[PDB]
This record gives sequence, C-alpha cells and structure tokens, in this order.
Amino acid sequence: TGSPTHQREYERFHHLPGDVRTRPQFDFTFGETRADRVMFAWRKRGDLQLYQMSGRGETFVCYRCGYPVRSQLVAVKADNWDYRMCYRCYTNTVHRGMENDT
Amino acid sequence: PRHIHLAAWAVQEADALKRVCKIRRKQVDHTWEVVPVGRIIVNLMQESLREELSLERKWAVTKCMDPLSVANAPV
Amino acid sequence: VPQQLKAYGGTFSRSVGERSNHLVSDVVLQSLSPSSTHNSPLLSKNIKTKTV
Amino acid sequence: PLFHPQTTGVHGGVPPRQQQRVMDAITWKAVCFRRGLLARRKGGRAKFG
Amino acid sequence: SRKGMSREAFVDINEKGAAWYLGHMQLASRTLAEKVKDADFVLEIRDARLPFTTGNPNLQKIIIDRPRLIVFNKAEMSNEDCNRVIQQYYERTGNFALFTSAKRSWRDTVEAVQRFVTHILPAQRFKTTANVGLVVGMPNVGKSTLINSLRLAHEYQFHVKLVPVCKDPNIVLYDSPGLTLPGCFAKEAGLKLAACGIIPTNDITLPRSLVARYIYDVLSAAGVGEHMAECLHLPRAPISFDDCISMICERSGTSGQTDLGNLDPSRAQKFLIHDAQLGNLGR
Amino acid sequence: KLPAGKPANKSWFRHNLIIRRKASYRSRWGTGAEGYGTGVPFSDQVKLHCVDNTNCKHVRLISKATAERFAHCRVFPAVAHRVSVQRFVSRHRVKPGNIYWVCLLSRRQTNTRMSGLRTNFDRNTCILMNDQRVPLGTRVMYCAGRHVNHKYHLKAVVLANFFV
Amino acid sequence: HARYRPLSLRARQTLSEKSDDLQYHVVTQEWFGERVDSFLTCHYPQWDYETIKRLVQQGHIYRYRKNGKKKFTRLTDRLEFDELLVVPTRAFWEKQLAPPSGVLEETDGPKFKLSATAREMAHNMVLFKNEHVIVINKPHGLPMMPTDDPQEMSIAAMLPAWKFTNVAKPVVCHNLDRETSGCVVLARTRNAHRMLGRMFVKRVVPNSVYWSFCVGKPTVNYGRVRMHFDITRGNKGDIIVARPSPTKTSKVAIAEFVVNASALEFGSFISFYPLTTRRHQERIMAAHALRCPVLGDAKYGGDAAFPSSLSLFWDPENKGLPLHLHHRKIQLPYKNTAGEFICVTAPLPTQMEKTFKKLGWPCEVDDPLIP
Amino acid sequence: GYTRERTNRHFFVARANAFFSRLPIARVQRSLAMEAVREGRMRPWKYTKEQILGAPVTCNFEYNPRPVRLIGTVMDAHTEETSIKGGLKVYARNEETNMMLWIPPGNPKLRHEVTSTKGSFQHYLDERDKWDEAWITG
Amino acid sequence: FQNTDYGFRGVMFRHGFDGDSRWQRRPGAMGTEGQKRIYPGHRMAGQTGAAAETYQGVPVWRIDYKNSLIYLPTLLDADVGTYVRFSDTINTKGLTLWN
Ligand SMILES: [Zn+2]
Repeated sequence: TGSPTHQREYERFHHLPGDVRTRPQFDFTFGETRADRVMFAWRKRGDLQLYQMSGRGETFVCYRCGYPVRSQLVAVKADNWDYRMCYRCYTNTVHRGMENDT
Repeated sequence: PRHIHLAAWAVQEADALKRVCKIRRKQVDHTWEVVPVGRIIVNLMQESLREELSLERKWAVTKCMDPLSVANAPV
Repeated sequence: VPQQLKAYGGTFSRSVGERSNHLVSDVVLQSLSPSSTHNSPLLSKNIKTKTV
Repeated sequence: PLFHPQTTGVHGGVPPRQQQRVMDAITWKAVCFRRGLLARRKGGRAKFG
Repeated sequence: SRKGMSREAFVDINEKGAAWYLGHMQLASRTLAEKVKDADFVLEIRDARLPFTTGNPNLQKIIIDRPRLIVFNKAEMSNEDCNRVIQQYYERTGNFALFTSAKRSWRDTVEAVQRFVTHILPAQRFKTTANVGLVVGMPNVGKSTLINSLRLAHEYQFHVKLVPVCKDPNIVLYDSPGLTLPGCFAKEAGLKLAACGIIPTNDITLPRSLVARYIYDVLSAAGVGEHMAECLHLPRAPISFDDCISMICERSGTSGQTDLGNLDPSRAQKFLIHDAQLGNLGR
Repeated sequence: KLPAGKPANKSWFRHNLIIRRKASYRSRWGTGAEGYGTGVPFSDQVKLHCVDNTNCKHVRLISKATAERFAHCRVFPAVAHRVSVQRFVSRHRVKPGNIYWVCLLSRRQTNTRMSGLRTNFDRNTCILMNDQRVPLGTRVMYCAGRHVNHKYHLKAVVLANFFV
Repeated sequence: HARYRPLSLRARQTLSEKSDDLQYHVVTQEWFGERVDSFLTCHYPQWDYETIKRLVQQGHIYRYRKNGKKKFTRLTDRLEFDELLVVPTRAFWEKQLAPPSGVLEETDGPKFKLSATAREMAHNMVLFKNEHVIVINKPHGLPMMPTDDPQEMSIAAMLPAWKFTNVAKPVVCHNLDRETSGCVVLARTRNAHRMLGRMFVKRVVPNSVYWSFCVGKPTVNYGRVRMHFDITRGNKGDIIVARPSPTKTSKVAIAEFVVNASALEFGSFISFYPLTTRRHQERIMAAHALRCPVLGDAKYGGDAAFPSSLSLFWDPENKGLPLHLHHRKIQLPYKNTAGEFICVTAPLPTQMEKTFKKLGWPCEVDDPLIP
Repeated sequence: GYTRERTNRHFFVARANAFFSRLPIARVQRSLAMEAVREGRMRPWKYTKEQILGAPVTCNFEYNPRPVRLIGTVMDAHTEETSIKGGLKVYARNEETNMMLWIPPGNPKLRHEVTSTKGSFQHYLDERDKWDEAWITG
Repeated sequence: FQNTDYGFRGVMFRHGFDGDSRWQRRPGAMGTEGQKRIYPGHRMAGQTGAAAETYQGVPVWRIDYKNSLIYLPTLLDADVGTYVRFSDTINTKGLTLWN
C-alpha cells in the first residue's frame, strides 16, 4: 500500500496471523542484495526459521502440506534449505507446538 | 652437492664487492652449480657430469672468431 | 497431415451419476464412497456405525 | 481443460478454430514442401520438368 | 587408433547386445565352472600362435573331468613343433586338440565337433534332447564369428544363448560372452597380443613403436636376423631395430616415413611373413 | 548446459590458461613489426625445431600461449613429436611420447625489441628441459634471444654459445 | 535384526490385525482431552518422542473408536471418551515378520580408543564445520568403511575424533573409494543426516565435481556419459558388466564430463559431474565411455593409466601412483551470510598438484559449473 | 541513448592544418638528425638503393655481458638521406642461424656501420636467394 | 584530444571479440527473472570515431622552446592538426607531481 519508506516489506503480509505480524529479527536490505534475495528473517521458532524475499515468488514444495507453494515467505528446517515449508503449515506447526517434531 | 654449494657461496663472497645478488640457498641441481661473475662464469660440477658434458674441451677446441667464417653457405 | 494437435484422443463414458450408469442395478454394485453416498437417497440420511 | 469432452472422439479435445489455424499453417508448409519435392523429382519444374 | 583403451579387450556380444565385462577371469571362475557342470561338453577356441595366453586359466584349473575339444586357429601361422608337442600333451590328457587354418576353423571345426559328439560323447537317455557344448574363447579369435554364423543360419532356417549346429545328433552350443576376455593385462601379454593382431594398437596405450621393438627383440633373441632380412627383402641383415626400420623405409621408397615403415613389420608378422610363436609351457 | 538455470561457458579453465586480446579497433594482435607488445603467442599444437644433442628433433608445444615477451614468467611444456634414430645416454634416450619443458631460442615471426630492433629468424627453435629447468642436451646448435638471458634460464645461458 | 521380510501394504496391515501382541489403553474421564503425543509420553517413559512420532505417523500405533474401523491419528489429535488406543509390544516387534521402526529397538555397541596422533590427523583433515554438517578432506589411501581385514584404519573408526562438543559422534552421509580423495560429508545429528541423505540419491542437477587427470583426450570436450551396470558377485571380487541399454536388474550411471584443458592427445584434465551413484562410475566412464583412464587407475586402465608420456614427472614403473581423481566443490543446502549456498572445496592432493604444476596449469581455481 | 560518442565542441572540431606552414617540420626533423649525428648515435649517410644494396654491414649491439657482433648485407634501406625516420635491413648469417633484422639509426646501443664504401647488386641477389631458401626450408 | 573519426562501424570493429539477475542455484524451488528488454549498457554497432579522449599522466620527453614544441613519448589516435589540451597531472602513485 505504499513505498518502503512508509510500509516495510514484511508488513505486506500483515493480514495473515503468526510471526509475520512481528518485526523480523534480521534485515538484509541496507547492506547488500543476497543471491537468494531473502530480505527479512524472523527469530527461530524452534528449529524452524522464517524468511521473506524481495521477489515475485519462489515456487517451492513444503514437506508438511506437500503442495507446491508460490510465496515470498519460506520456512526452513534447521537451516537446511532443501526442506522448505510454506507459511500456512509453519503457523499451524507453531500453533500446535510441533516445531521440533516435523 | 654440499661441496658445490659451499664453493659457490665462497665464490659469491669473494665477489661480494661488486656482487649484486646471491645464489639460491636451495640447490636446484644437485650436480651442477654456476656462479656468474660479470664477464667471468664459474661452473662447479661432479666428476660424472663433467665427463659427460665436456664444456672445457668444446671451448678449447672451438676456433676463434674469424670474420671470414661467415662467408660460407647457410645451414 | 490429418491433425497435428490433440488434447485427449480417446472418448469418455456417457455415464454421469456413477461409473455404471448404463448397467442395471442387479448386475453391478453401487459405489459406497462418500461422494456417491451424498447423492444416495439411503446412505446419506442415517447410518449407524457405533457398536456395543 | 478440454474443449468439448462429449466430442473429444471427433475433434481431439481441441477447438476446431485453433485446429483450423494450426492446419492452415501446416498445410501451407506441406504444400510448399510438396511443390519443392515435385520440382526435385521432375527436374526443377513441376508442370514442365 | 588415437583412442587409448582398446574395446576388443572388454567388449563382446550377448543376446541383448554389446556388453563391457570388467574384472579378471578369476572372478568369473565360479560361474564358468557352473556353466561347464550344467553343460555336456566343452568347446574351447584359442589362437595357435599364443595358445596358453589365449586360453582361460580358470577353466583348466577348475574343470578337467568334462570332455573338452580345443581348436587352435591360425595353425599355419603358429610353429609346427609347439603344435605337435601340445597336441601330444592333450592326447595324453583326456581332452582333444585340433589345429585349424582359416577355412578349417570356418567349417572343419564344426565337422570335427560333430565327429567328436558322435564318437566319444555318450548317448543321451532320450532322442528329442540335445547334446550341449559350452563355447569358451575370446570373441576376436573367431568364437564370435562362429557364433554369429550359426545364429544367422538358425535365423534363416526359422524364417541364455543356445545355437544349434546340426539336426543330428542334435548338437547345440551355449555361448559364454565375457568369461575369457583379456581385460586388464600385463605389458608382456599386451605386447604379445598386439603382435598377434588380436588387440589393435594405439598411439597412447601401446604404440606401434613398442610393438615392433618387442617383435624385433624376440626375433633377435631367437637368432633369426638373417632369415628376417631375407623375408623382408632388405639387402643385409640389420644390427638394430632402428637400422631395420631405416632399411624398411629405404626399400619402400625414398619418402618412407618412420611410422609408415614401422607399420610394415607388424603387418608382416600378422600375415605370416615370419613363422614364430610367443608362449611357454611345462613339459 | 551447466549450471542449470544459468548456463555458463565450459571454457573457463582455458580462459585462465590462454591470453586473448579482444579483436577491436583499439586492441589487436599486430604482425610483430610495429612495436613492442605486438605479435601473437604460439598456440598448443605448434611444431618447432629442438636444437641440441638430444635425440629429439621436433617438439609440439602444449602451452596455450608461448612467446619471448614472457618466456620467464611461464612454463612451456611440450612433447617430442619426430625423434631421430641412430645405428650404434639420457639425451639420446628421448621418445616421441615423453613430455619435457622447452626454452624459446627464436621465433620465425617478426620479433620487436623495446629498442626498435626487429628480427626474423628462419626456424622456430627450442631445447628440451627437465622439470628442474636443466637442459637435457649437452650443447646447442642455434642462437638464443635476449629473453634467454634471464636467471630462469641459467643453464640454457651457460650452454648456448651465442645470443642475439 | 533378521527374520524381517519385505511386506507390501496389504501384508503389513494383515499382520498388524492378526497379531495378538497389542495393548489397548482405554481413554477414561481423566485422559479424555489429552493429546495423543502427551498420552503416549506419559504411558511410555522409556520410549523417545522420535519413536512416538515414527510409530504414530507410520500407523503402528492407532486408536479404535468403537467404529468398526481403526483410525490412524496425528500426534496433535485429541482423544475421545471410552475409546481404545492400540499400541504394539516388544513381542509384536520381535516374534513376527513385521520390522519395527529403526528407533524403538534398544540395540547398543561398544566403543574404540583413538590415539592423540590420530585425533590431530582428523582435526587437520577437517575442512568445514557448522552446527549441522562437517566436510573433511578424506585422503587418497585411507578407506571409508572397515576393510575385509578387520585390523585396518578407516574413516568410520576415526569418526569419534571429530565429535566436537557433541554427545553422539557424527555419521558419514556418503562413501568414497579407497583410492579417491577429496571432500566427504558427515552429519552431526540424526535429523541432519536424514535431511541430507536426499542429496546423495540419484539426482538430475549435479551438486559436486570430480577433477581427474585422464590418460588420452576424449574426442569431444564436453558431453554426457550413460552406462548401465550389472554388478554381480564373483569368486573373490565382484564383476561389473557395463552396457549401453537398460536391463531389469541393471542400475544406471550418468555423468557430465567437461574437458577443462587437455595438453595434447596424450593427457587431459577432465571434470565429472555425476547425476547418479554407482560403485566406480567415474573411473569406469573415464576408462571405457571416454576411453581415457585416470592417470593412477590400475584396476581398469592396467598398464595404460601409467604412461611413458609422463616419464619425466612420474616413473612409469612405479605402480603405487595415487589415483588422479579428486572429489571437489561439494554444494550443501546450508547457505552463508551472502545468501549463496556453501560450496566446500578440498585442496588437490600431492600427486595431482605436482602434475598440474609440471604441466603449468593452475591448481587453485573456482569451478563455476557448481554454484 | 544514455551516452554520447561524438563531440561537436569547437575546441575539438578545430584543426590547424591551415596554419601548419608557420612551423617548419622538415627543418626541425633535420635538426634532430643533426643532433643525433653530433651526439654520435649515428653518422650522416647519403646513398641510393642501387649504391647501398648488397654492401656489408657490421653490427655491434652493446648488450650484456658480451656485446653481439654480426656481419650481414643490406637488403633494403628506408630512406636515401640522413633522417631520424630511417632504418636499414640486414641479413646476418651465423654458423647455423639466418636472421634478417631491421635496425633503426640513432640508437646508442645498436652501433651499425656499413663497413664498405660500395655494394654489389649481384652479391645482394645471391644473398637474397640464400635468405629465401632458408625461409622456405624453415 | 579528439580521436580520429572511423565513421559508423560494426560490433566487430568497435567492441569486437571474435551479471545474473535471479536464478536457482539448487533444485529446491523455481524462481527466475528473464531479460525483457535491452539493458542500457549493451555493446552495439554505432558511430565509432571522433570523441574527446584523455590520456592521463603521460610523461614529458623533450621541450624545444625555440620552435615551441613538446615531445611526448606516446602515439595518439588523432589526426595531425588537432588542438590538444595539455594539463599538469596533480598526483601519481599516491604522491604529488610537484614537490
Ligand atoms: Zn505448507
């Protein structure tokens, strides 16, 4: 709904519940542009960590739902990017308390 | 090789006055070391290699620079 | 030469309500999947499964 | 999705209009190729050779 | 030529197609023994020039009971005295030996196999059954050619790998595609095989220079320099391998390349311009 | 294609190995007769003469770039190609497959010094060298160049009688 | 353990229903709303939550709601009143053909002492290390697993050396030949091992490279190699039949070879990017498919891998020449501060470094084909 | 078009070729040649191609350690009169080396001197034939 | 100075030899950004020639104040008669020219 000077990118997904409504712990925008394009990273909610990228969307497959998901929010398990997880199942896992048991 | 290296170092020290640089401290060739001293050059070898390559014989037998020597067919 | 673009060469079945719409009831069974049960006039209303 | 599943056995599940364009292009190419082949087989000229 | 690894030392032809068997014959020893056990007789095909090098050591080490017939091809190329002594050795042994030239290995080998089956091979309990012979040999020697010829004959008649020979006495042959291939070999064995022509020479792995040098060395050791010179037609007996190469180039022509002249001794050796052999044995 | 998703050129290593000059109007490989820095280093498969007592007579280069301008900052491996023969020891025991280093002694191409001198030798000349930068031959049968006066060619300087 | 047969889904279900070694925990008023995972944790203190989740998610533990069918439930699903929860028993796991999940069993083994010199060697060997994975430069001659001779050194034996501040030693994720050196990967934790095991199965996108020095030069600079292997047992060793076409019992082996730089028709430097894992795929493909054996491979290029061409550098009669094959630039899922994946490289061994130096080619260079 | 490649500013478009007559280029160049002569890097020479072709020249290149001494012929001469823009070709022939080299005048290190007062065109022809044969064989 | 005008020349003459935006390093996902136009920096055929070039820090070699001439030991890609502008380099290799 505005330029970054008025609305930070992580605030775009403010209609969804979960950690996305909390300010990310790490910002990688001012320094440089990371190859993967991840611009924000949230505090590890267990072995899972949430990242947001400045791209139209990376079509990955989450190992919980199993569906291909196209979004900027990606949850990775124990820093292993080979196992991505979409924000819906990330939020459900955090709510159920299965952060370290998926 | 140790004797060769020691002799080369001694020659370089004797030339120390006008010497500009030293020889390598790690002997590349363990049977032949050459110390260049301006127009003079000293070659220290072992007996086997000296007999193999007879530079002394070649340079003693080679004829002087005759200007007419260039008046021959090409090769 | 005849045609060089196809989406599905084969033909589908005329049946709509079930796999065996044409067959008579006394020759084929009726699918008990919930999708068929939903339209079924008997299997949708009441079904008892709890046991003593 | 298919065009008309009830008539897939007739039109390959593709709109005839799209099929019409595809066949127009392919028939143009095939006619050019056939003319070239006739010229080659008859001596560079179809009617004359 | 340019390519290093020789294919003929690894490749054969099974029913499905070409295959690259790897390892040494000792690995297959067990499978070969089982094949021979389930077969009725054995037909071994070897090269007379280097018989003990062409043969499969595991076969002779493991199975001696089953009747076996050995066919030494290129007998005319091979030396006569060695052929006779090894023939006597095999006759003393329970096996049989047969030395064959080109046409002999072509058809007389099948004729002799039929004679062997009729004479010595016992009679089967039934009649519709067939006497089975396991064929063991390097495909380049001629085993592959024989198998292919039988396959073509059977296919034309109709129009595991078992190929029939004749309707009576119902002889069939089992194929052993990759049980006796050279694979990796010693330097001396490779030189011998290259000289015999069974392994093509390469500019990298085993050069023609080394092959011809080995041939010249063995001839000089035999002490046949004058006869070699006479066979090659060069004027005087050579004193060194380089001298022989130079003489060959001079004989061939003024513009005789060293490699061109070095290629000729190998062709002559393969074509029997000199009669010799490469192989040892025991009594 | 590699890497998948962003294919690159498979000639990355040979790019480091070879020195290439962008053929543009401001950058070109001269004929070697205009001034210093003009010319072109030899390619891999160039065949050149080896002048020494060694049995070898022709040598095929292996370095993707060989020239006098940088004969001291680079190693020129090469393979004997057409070896001679005798009619009768290490020097005479070369083989047409062995690989040795080489030391440039001359180039058939026009070579220009920084002093304005231009030279055109008649033969591409080299000499066999062991991995320890010691020549295999006992002596030389050709004239070296100014580049051969570097300390990286000390034994070559000692053996070669005449320079240019 | 033995006596475990491969079972189809129907066979597993039939065995589970027929077996009488099941315990039915009733859900009373007190455990009505309690979650399945908490209920199992309270009722089986000896078991671990890993075992609980594995059993529940693989169906070995289920619940019966009096419905005439056995419901398979998630770990987060609540229980219900007057319903049974069916859990197997040690008898169920042992006295039948159904194998258990690889955790519930109480198998254990002894340990082995390591010398200080060996520990220092392992520490020097280690290249990369993080909280999850280690990458180490396995040498040339050392093996990975125990050899046919029990009294021999092995990476498996040295594994406890690099158990840095962890209760349990790491686990090798993949294995290398006894003659090939280079990067080898160890998972610190069991979860890390399970996650990283999906990398080393057959893949279509290469993630690692093999730098090799091959005698001869292939006819083409870059290409693909595909060979189907039919590995079978022999007398002492194993026979490896390679064919171009597929077969019922064969396994494919695929690689992408790029000739980085070839001296001449005599020797060449190649990089292999494998898309599949087989016994000796790189060596076999170089020897036969490319017809250019590795410079130190005597098992396939016997008497041809040791050429007279490099007599000046390596003695052709020294058959102990180390294999000129080196695993390099293994790409890991874990990223770095710059956002790019971690590509762990291993320095070239002594022999390959010497050969490159003598040929004048640089050794330390980044391989762009593996980002 | 985010960038430009051509400049139309008067400073650059202007040329002084019209006013070039104010400065004598030839006199300056001849003065430079005379300065070189005085310094001794070269001596004056006024010869024609017919006169010089085939003349023997001795070249002493003051390299180190041993100055290079060569004797050759004169294949060609760039100019017929003393000038900095000169140069002379030579065909030196050592024991087994045949090098054809262009030497410019005025270089303090490449002391080249035509040792004869005259040359022979027949000698030039036969030496040129020798060089051609050597080059072809090479 | 002004470079000599070579006219309108092709890519082989000017810029003649004859980064990444978004791509997936691993097979984890599918996200890319292709090139949808020509970027402003693209070596292309055009008018190569006349242009204000500036050689920096050319040493002086010889001054002839009688004829008002300065000799610089370099060759310019400019025509005779071009009005060159001489300025004094202010530093080199971290030093100052005048000191
Ligand atoms: Zn999901």
